[PDB]
Amino acid sequence: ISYAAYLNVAAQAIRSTELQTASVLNRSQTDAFYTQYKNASEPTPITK
Amino acid sequence: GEWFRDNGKHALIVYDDLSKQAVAYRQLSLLLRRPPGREAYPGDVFYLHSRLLERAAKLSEKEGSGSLTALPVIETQGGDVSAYIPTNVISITDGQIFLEAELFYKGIRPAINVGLSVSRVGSAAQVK
Amino acid sequence: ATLKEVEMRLKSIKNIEKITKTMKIVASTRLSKAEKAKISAKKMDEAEQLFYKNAETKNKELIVAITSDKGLCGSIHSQLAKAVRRHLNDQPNADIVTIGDKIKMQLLRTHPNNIKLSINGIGKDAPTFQESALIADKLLSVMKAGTYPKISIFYNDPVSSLSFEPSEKPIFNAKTIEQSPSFGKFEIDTDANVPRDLFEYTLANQMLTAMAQGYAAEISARRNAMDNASKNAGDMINRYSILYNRTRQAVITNELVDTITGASS
Repeated sequence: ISYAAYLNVAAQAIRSTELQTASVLNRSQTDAFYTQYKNASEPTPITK
Repeated sequence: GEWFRDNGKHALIVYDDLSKQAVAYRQLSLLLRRPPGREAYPGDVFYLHSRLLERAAKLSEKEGSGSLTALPVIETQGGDVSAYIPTNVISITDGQIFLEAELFYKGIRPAINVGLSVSRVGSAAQVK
Repeated sequence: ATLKEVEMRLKSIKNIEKITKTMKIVASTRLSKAEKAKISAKKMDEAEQLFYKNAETKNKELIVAITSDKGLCGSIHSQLAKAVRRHLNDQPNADIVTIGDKIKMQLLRTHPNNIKLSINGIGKDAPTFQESALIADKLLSVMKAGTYPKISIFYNDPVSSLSFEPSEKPIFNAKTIEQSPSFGKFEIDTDANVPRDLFEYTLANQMLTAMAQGYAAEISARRNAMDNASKNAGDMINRYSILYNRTRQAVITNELVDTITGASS
């Protein structure tokens, strides 16, 4: 776990019923996916 | 063509093209003063073609299995298949090969539109 | 040509036009949200970045390209990829990480072997620290980011709402932070790796800063894009409606002629 990640956990525990607005929830949710690339083809897609 | 069909042989006939035949038939009628129908054609301009293309057939065994196969050609204007005489003949034949200029120039030749083209006889008359 | 043809083409555009204009107000709306993300990340950009100026920090290279997954936004991905390409001559042996598919597509047509990681499904909501930090976590792990002597972030800088500016900025690793000229201007506790943390924090942060500006730049481009789409879509509608009316009138006349010819005899 990287220092940024470490800080996310703390930051998103500082989140995880009101004061918990829309953009607050939607900072605790990421739609992102990573896909590794080589030679290009890939190493099959996975959630972040 | 029917001589071949009637006598146990096979003939293919190509009517190139029936668009022009109908135009002639209209001329006859108009000058004979037979009161015209849609787009000035005779009221029975469909029957003109329908009786013609019904003559292409595969005959029974008792009739020597001979056959006449028709490839009539029709001309559209500006891709209007919905035009009057196009609509008639489409409802007469057993399927259509549809050619498109847009395909001709994309390099696709014969310019056959697969989406629109059918042969209703299907895989009954295709080599296994 | 035929009324039935002209009826559908006119009605098709009548929708595209209402579409693009709905996406032009959806953009304008999302723009108030945009400056609350730009300004709030350009201020965190003075403060975070200022340490490095004073400490005078300077420096196989790792390129991180940033746009998005979504089109209909002018030349956002086109000219950013052009800035990365221009830079890529001066060092063709770079390793590329792509944030956004549209930019991945661009650089995959030109430098497919250089691309080692692609981050997906981005352009939707505004960029958050979580995406920022979890991408960063992937770079450190999968790309082994900490080992490159050079890391670069390419992103679009929104000068205004009318045009943007493809930009670049560096991310310094632990080694480089430590060894900087004025690093001993600060009473840093020599103990538990601070350069390590300061690097991995700045890796997430300046990525977010970049995304947050690229975002803003895109929303303001997509708006201007939709604005002309709607302008042209609407201008076409006028020419087609005019054509319609001719063709409508022509259909009435021609049916009327057949009927008159028919009765004539």
